[PDB]
Amino acid sequence: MKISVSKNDLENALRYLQAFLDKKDASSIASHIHLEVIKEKLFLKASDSDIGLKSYIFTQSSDKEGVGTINGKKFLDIISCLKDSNIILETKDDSLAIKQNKSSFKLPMFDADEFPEFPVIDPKVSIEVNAPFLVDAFKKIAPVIEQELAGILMQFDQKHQTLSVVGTDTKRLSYTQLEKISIHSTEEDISCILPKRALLEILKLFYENFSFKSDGMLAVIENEMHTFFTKLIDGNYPDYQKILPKEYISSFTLGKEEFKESIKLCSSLSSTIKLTLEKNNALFESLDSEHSETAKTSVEIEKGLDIEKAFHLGVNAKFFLEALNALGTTQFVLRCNEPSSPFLIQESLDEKQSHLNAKISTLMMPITL
Amino acid sequence: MKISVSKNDLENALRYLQAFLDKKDASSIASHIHLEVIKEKLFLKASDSDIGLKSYIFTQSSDKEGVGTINGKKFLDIISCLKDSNIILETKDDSLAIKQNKSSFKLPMFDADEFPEFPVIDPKVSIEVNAPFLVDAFKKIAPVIELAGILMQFDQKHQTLSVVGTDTKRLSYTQLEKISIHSTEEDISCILPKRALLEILKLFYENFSFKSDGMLAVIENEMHTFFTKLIDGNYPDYQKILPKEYISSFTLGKEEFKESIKLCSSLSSTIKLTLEKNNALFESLDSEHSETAKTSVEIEKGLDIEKAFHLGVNAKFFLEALNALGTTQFVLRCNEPSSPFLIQESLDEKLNAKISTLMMPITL
Ligand SMILES: O=C1Nc2ccc(Cl)cc2C1=O
Repeated sequence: MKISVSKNDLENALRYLQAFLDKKDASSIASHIHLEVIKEKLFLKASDSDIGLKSYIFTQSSDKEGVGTINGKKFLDIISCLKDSNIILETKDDSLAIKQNKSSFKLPMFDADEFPEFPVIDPKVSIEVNAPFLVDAFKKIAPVIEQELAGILMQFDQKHQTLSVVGTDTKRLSYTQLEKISIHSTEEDISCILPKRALLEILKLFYENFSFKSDGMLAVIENEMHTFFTKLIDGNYPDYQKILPKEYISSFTLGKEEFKESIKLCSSLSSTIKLTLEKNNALFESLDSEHSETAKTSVEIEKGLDIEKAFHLGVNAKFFLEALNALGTTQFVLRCNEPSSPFLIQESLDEKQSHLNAKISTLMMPITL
Repeated sequence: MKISVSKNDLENALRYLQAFLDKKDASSIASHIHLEVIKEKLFLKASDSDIGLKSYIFTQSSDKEGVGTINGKKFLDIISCLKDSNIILETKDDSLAIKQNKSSFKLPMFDADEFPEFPVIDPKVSIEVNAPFLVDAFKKIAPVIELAGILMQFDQKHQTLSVVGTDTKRLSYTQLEKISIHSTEEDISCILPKRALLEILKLFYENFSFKSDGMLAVIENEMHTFFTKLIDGNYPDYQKILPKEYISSFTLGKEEFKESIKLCSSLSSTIKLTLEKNNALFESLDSEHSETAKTSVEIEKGLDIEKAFHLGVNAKFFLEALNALGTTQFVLRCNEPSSPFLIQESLDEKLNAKISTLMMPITL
């Protein structure tokens, strides 16, 4: 192998690969990046049986094609320290030479045959995502997922052209339903579970104009510059639809940002808050605070709510905050039944259709008293 | 007690006090700040045997004077979540109420009598510092740190304050001149602990005073008084270590040298410098088998060398010695490759401090 490349492109490509390397054992091939020059491109790839990324960059020149490997951290450490000029990369037997002008590096390669093979799939399901809504869905739901519940659910119904995205731990549950989606599939209904680990990586890599394919065991995401894959978590996600209350007794439209501030404020002294809703006021009190410690605040509700009898509700503070951080609206709807039954946080006008973005609703279990 | 205060002012004061609290045990007074309203001021104080800080802010209203205590962390957590509005602080039993419009809080106070008294000194030495040179010296020497502190040695005769830090493999020092030292002995030496040095960097820039009996340092500006205990006796004479003369002295590019070193130190802790008439060459030294990093830069202004001077140097030490300099060039003063060498500013013989560093080389 012998080529010259741009430093900015090489660097950028290297930063994204870092997260796919087991960097601690530098004597394992799991710490190395796989290189290959075909035609006027350098392909860079880091992977294991479980997750992977393949990228490419273009060459200024390409005297000689071939394969190689290199420690990912070192290679990035060296490249990030260089000037903004061409880097000559060039194999010397079992070593990779890097060169830029007066600077000269040699690094040992491993056997490129040991590098795990980058899988190809026969998709059962495939979509083209040409807007931010899916990654918007991932980003807003991720916080509820603890690393089958250890992942995000993507549920495809071809019949109805809907993709459902759902996360949960024991205590809360966020979902969204992306309607009007061009689902190409070999069944009418199929469910993939992406690990949290992969979810996070997807957020760093993709936004819109990518394809998502799966064969029911691996997912492969792809755009012009990248191909990423992950193993799926085998199993059955619980039926989320079963858990949702059928109807809600009460439905309150409230100030997102006033509620965040008042919650953050009480939660300075507690993990849980007592919410009191009245006609024209909301009251927040610290709940599980120590003997002798107390926080209280309130906000005016100018457009009166429909109650006579004042509604009280114990909530976990962080959950409630995170449910409000998943909404794009200035106001939110709180839907409840009994103070000890689950309640729901969702956007103002959540039934309305959105082009660019996902609308996440969160169902939460309250705290007693 | 009972008062109102500006939120920003209070927040600011609480932030500086955080470092003087043991926060892990909320049930100990060490997690608390001492409060006191006298006149139109609120005094806040966090201290122990070892170190302490006392601050004040002005009150917007006063009403009842007295004293109190409060958990510092919880106080800062509460305050930083309020509007910019004025805040009422009012005792109420053995509890402090905090109030801002619709928001109100209560926190338990402890007995203000268990709080250690803030010490006063009969000063053996004292100086007024109306320029940033001292803190500049402190920031520059801190990275290299009896020898667990920074030395301040006052020579009343010569009107000089020497600041010295070392870890046995390198030594950094400055001698600050033309300093109006007031003391009652001839040559006094205070050793400040690292913890104290760090806190000082956060509090003081210029227009403060520094005073010490031979046991505590107290430092004081318009908003604050800080103290720390000194480290007890016998800082080695750094002057004993300095070479008398140096064989070679080379003026060299600081930034070219940093880059070339960072770059080589990607594969090792140590580097082989080679100097020639018109080039400097850098090579990773203790890199693992078959890893290699070389680079070089041109020296347009020829160095006085017949044949190549080789010197093994510790990459991070050499970097921090260059980071401690304020000039675009630096001077490297050398004897034999096996004996210590000196890094200092170009035009070091002369607002700021100029720190020189002496380092032990690496063999082969
Ligand atoms: O997120 C949730 N997980 C649950 C499991 C059982 C019941 Cl009854 C409610 C919930 C939630 O809100």
